[PDB]
Amino acid sequence: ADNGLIIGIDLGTTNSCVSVMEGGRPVVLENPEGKRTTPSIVSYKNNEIIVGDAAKRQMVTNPNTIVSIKRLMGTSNKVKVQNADGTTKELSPEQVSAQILSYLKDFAEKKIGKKISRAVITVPAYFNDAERNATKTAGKIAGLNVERIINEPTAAALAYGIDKASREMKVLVYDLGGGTFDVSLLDIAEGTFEVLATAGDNRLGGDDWDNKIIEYISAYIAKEHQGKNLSKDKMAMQRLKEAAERAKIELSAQLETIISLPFLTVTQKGPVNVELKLTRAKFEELTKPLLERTRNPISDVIKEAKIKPEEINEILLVGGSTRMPAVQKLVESMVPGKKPNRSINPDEVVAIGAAIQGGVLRGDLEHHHH
Repeated sequence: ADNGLIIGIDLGTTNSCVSVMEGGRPVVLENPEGKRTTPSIVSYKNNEIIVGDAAKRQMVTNPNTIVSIKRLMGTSNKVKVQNADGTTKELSPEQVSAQILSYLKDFAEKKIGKKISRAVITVPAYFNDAERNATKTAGKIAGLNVERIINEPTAAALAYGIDKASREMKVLVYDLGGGTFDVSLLDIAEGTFEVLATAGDNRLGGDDWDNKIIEYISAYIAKEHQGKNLSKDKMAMQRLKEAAERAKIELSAQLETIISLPFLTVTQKGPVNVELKLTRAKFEELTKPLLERTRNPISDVIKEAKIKPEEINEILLVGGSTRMPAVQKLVESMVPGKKPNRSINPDEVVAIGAAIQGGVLRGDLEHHHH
């Protein structure tokens, strides 16, 4: 019976984001640790479910941490967590996904100062009915009336206002997430979106670029400390993953970065301190195979849609890793003449679009001009 706000949620494989319309503009809401996105990670302890940044950090000590649950959505697969009494609890992807949604909902309410019971949740364009219905159910479990499930590339196009275009547009969306890569071709006409073709690689994402930096640091460690290998040291590995992420981010702004890992372990010889330079050129060399794998899905969607690349009017970049300068160059190489758009934060653009759709569903005509 609610006529209230409809939040927009990007429930990603790797990270999630929540946005809402406020005074005729979409606003991205920060979680309680001040972050505009939240890891799509849930961990389990006795009488306690931990979501987001904290669950990620506690991975070192908690083997009952569930990552990438989106990959199982729409399946009858279960995940297992081990209770302290030695018994096993089976969880559905819906139940785990609901914990993520519940967390987003809870902090959004505290931000907005209002109870929230309505959402738009985004999904990949290739999701079938089972996968869509699983997402709806996760929403229902979290106490959300899921007003609409919309496609992630469609949400991105909504954020850029492409539905308002004066002519029919074909739009390419290049979506490089944390663990998956997706390409979509949309046709937008008379205000409605049609997915013409999709392609991708579900085992290619930003994490893979990070992993090359982890490998690079690990090679250096072995070379400088007589073959020393920390692959089994979970806290060391967590710090290397964190260091790799930071390095990658800095190399999107600068031509070099310093990886700094004081006191990474202690051997019989003494503390191990890593201080290591990585150039953008070397980072690009190490990861060129990953980047080149993004080329083939673009050619595939163009082929499938039966268009010439000149028929693509507009390109959207989605996913934080699209900030890498080498990604921009690749995409430009494949769609000559066109600017890869990332002026809306690619980490946030899908949730923003979902929030816009929420305002539309609510018939909210409040504008910043009023």
